[PDB]
Amino acid sequence: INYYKDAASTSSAGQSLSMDPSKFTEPVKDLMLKGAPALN
Amino acid sequence: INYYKDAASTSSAGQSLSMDPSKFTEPVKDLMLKGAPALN
Amino acid sequence: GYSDRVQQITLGNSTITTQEAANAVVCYAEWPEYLPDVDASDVNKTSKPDTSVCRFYTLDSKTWTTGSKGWCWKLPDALKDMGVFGQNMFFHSLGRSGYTVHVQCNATKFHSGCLLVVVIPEHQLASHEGGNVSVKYTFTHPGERGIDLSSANEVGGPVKDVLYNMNGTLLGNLLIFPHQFINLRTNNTATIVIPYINSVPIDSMTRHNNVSLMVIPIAPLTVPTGATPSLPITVTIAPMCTEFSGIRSKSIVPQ
Amino acid sequence: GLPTTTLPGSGQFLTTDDRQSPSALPNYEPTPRIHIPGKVHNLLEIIQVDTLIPMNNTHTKDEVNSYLIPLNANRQNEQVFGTNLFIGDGVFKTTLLGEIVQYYTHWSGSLRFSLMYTGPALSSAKLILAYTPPGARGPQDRREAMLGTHVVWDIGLQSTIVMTIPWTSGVQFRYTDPDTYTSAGFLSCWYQTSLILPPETTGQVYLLSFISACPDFKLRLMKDTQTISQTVALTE
Amino acid sequence: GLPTTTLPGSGQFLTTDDRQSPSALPNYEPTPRIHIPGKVHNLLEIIQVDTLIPMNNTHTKDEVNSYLIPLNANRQNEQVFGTNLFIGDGVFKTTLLGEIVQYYTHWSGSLRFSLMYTGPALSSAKLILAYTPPGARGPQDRREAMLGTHVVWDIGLQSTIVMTIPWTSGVQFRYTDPDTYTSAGFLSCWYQTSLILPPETTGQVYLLSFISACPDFKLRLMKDTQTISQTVALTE
Amino acid sequence: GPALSSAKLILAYTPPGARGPQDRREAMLGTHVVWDIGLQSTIVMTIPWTSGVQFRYTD
Amino acid sequence: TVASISSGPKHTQKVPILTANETGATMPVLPSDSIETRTTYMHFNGSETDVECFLGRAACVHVTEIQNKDATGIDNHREAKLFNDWKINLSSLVQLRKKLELFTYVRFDSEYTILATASQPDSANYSSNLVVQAMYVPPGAPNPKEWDDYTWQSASNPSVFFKVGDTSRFSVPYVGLASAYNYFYDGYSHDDAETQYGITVLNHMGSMAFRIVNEHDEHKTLVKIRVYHRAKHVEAWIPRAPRALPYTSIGRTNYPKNTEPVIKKRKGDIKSY
Repeated sequence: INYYKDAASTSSAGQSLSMDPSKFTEPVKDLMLKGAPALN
Repeated sequence: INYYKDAASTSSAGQSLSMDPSKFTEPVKDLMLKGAPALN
Repeated sequence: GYSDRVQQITLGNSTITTQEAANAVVCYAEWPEYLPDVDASDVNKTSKPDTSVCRFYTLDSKTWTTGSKGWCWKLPDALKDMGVFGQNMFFHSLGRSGYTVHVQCNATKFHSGCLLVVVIPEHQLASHEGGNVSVKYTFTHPGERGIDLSSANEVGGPVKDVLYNMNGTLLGNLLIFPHQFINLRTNNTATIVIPYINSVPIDSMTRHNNVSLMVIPIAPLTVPTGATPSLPITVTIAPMCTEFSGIRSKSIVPQ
Repeated sequence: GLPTTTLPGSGQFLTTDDRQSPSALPNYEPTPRIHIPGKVHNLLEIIQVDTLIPMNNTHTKDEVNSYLIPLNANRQNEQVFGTNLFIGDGVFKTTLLGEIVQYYTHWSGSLRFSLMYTGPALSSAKLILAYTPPGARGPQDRREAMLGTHVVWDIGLQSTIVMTIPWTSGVQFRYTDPDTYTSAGFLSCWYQTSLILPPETTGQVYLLSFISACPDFKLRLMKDTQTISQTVALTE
Repeated sequence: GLPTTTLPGSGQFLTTDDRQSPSALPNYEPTPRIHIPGKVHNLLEIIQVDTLIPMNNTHTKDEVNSYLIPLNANRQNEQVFGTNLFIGDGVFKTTLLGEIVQYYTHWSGSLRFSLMYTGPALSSAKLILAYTPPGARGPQDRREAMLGTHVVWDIGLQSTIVMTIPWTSGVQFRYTDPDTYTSAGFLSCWYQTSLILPPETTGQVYLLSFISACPDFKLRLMKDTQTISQTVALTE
Repeated sequence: GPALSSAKLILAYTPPGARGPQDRREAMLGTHVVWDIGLQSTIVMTIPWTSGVQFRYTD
Repeated sequence: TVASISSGPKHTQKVPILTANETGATMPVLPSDSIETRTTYMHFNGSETDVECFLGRAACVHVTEIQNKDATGIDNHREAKLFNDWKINLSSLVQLRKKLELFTYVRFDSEYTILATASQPDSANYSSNLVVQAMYVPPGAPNPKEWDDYTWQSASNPSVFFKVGDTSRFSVPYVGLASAYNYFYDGYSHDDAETQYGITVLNHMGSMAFRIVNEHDEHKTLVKIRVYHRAKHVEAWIPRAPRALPYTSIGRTNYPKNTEPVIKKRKGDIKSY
């Protein structure tokens, strides 16, 4: 129950439960498959 | 939920969301169209 | 017979071929794109010179020697004088751009050495004076020359200490930024595609640089016996999806 | 008895909170409303009405004359007036727009700047108004001025010209109190050809100038105005 | 009036509680969000990116050189480097992994340790990396080392080798601050055959080493880092 | 050159109207190809037809 | 969810553990690519590492102090700590600062808690009960000059009145001018040759002025204000390397000269355990 009118006044947000490290761990242009050779 | 009986005791009103500047910006008797000459 | 290894990038009226690549990085897995209306604020129609600004400019070459500490360029600064890209830059109030960065360094199968090529969004430098000394404008706008981390402290300039990234963080952790290594034994180029990254939809190109490109020797250069002890490093950079807006009189900037 | 726990902030008085209160006058019946023309709902409604700018600020005590921008016959190439666009300060500051902007911290939007000509009907003139977006200096000559937002105004039967300063900005809000990073440009005006008076006529002619906000406009984060203060409470 | 009772804890301020509060700025409209590449949602997303380990810690002032593990040509049977696995201390401590682990009290999971070789292309080498699970001493010779988790690495075209320290543990969580009961083992590396340089070449070659966490990893019970402190408030 | 050597050259085409470039900076602003010497021995640069008039004289 | 699958002996032409780090990727290698594993489940979600959780607890961001005393003959209230302002910041006390600067741009609503306690260091008959007034003064508002100016009327400026010993709590929406806040900014406010670098006006979260509403009693009373800040509704972009050296200034990246080696030197060899 929100007792207040504005959105800033609500409690903390709830877990992204998004999670996708590939923008950080695999930003390569041509896709690399694990097990296939790195450099062909 | 109002806890009180009288109307003065309720919280602030809620946004007019009315908004019509023409009583102030265009109080002319004969309607002016933008693009048409001001004085004919 | 496609290898990760050979590549061709054609952009505008200029083409680059590498026969010894190590894939390419696209920052944060996003490719440069123009500014959508839903994200727009300034009401001005923007100018998109296209092929006259989105081509490859090769900056002047550096020389890696056994004593090198590393070099640093800022964008869009490094290009402030390249062809029509630069003119547009000084003439509009606002502009926006992504880039393809291609760093080149070839040697032979007897050399060793490994450079880190990294792009740091919003690289705010530190004053070597400490306290709250600022880093004057000119010092953070070296132009095509870039900053040479093995040059001496100057007054009003930034600190040039490599184990600290010019800001109080350790060299070792720069790997959290989009980056690629050039290991003479593997690699001969590094290519990074940079999407436009800012907290505003379009900004000024002269009062704010939005990425520093940094090339840092990490495993020292080691040449074969009686080889000349140095290799040149060349940086070629191409603006991509550039847009300029708010045209007028032509900025005058310090120094 | 239902168990409760009180949180941090209990008992505080926040002048901006909005809650219910007991009425001191239980059951009282207010006077009926009758109809009155003129109801205002938003301050955004009123900042679109234009008001005069004391552009000619060069006097030494407030006078009707600082509303008049003078024009000289037969000058060529020269500059009529110049001002920066810090709407919360300087010429703008006493105008209704300036005066309301000062109740808020941030503004964004387009401005409408118009000039009404008052010279004899048998005279003629062509002026150029130029808006210079942030990043360059106030223009120093028309050549410089004409390369940015501009309108050649031809003085005619239609007495006023409405120039718009379109919102040109990286950051989507600017500060109303003058700030650099957040600065908006300059506005200048020059003779395009020149004012020409008919025979039997002489002297200076004046332009009146107005400012109002486009429907584009946004103002946010209310605060207190530097435009009013006091040293002791007033009495009757 | 509804009857209530207040419980123990009323009026306390717990920095970790999450409740509603009145907004000081009623009705204010925040700037629109635009798109920015790079959004982070979990610290677990970032500790999977590998960063360099200053393994060569033997210097006396921080230098680029403590990231370089040297290799000697023609040595046989010998040991390249050794370290315990207290990820919250020692070599690991300044790495991004080490640096984040320090914001939490407990960790569990597999680690990924990789070595990238930088020697001339015409050289060759075979190294063995060994993980020694808790309970035995740091191995003293390869024979001892090779009886635990190990990978023979053959230096080739493929420049890096990724060793995983699989989670070997009785207790399902370990402390990030070094603790005995909770200790994780040792990591050592030895020549399997030996580094061989081509003609016309000489000296030391170096390995770079990285550390990142497997998708396996768990961190819990947040706390304050020993990695930052201060004696007076900073000012502008 | 020997197979164990390496090199990177830039070839530049300068369309009519400017002088023969005097340094690479000047050269690199017109049609150009960075050539990386590798296994693939030849590089093919095209001088695309850049012209106002649709024919030129051979003399 | 499985944390590890079961995997047995391997003798392949498909080697997942050989990679080329020069590419910039961190290949997702697992225990089961290089040893024989058994199935195990995660039993865990990664809840407490969510950025909302990481930045979502109250941190002390500021300690100031004001006193209640006779202002008679004080020529400079501000200077007597008769009242005091604070331009809001999150980079003056380093604990929260290092946490935020793990990111480049950050967007969130703030919840402030203000604790005020009183001290009576010299002989008093009693402890008085003082009410503090905290006014939020956005840039462009008149600033208080005396401890009882017209400014304190605060007719348009949000202000909270609470008692010393108590706590005040309210929450302010994200007041940034841009889409997020840049705790880093490699720019200037304009192309000036001497303008300040790095510190910008799009990290301004307002400013706050404190005073005691009470007139003076016979003794003097020291009131010390502690402001706590909790981020709620957090959004963070572009991770960066953590801060290694100590901080010297609000808003610049500068570190102190002749600082000490931040990497612990081995007591022994590279070979040491």
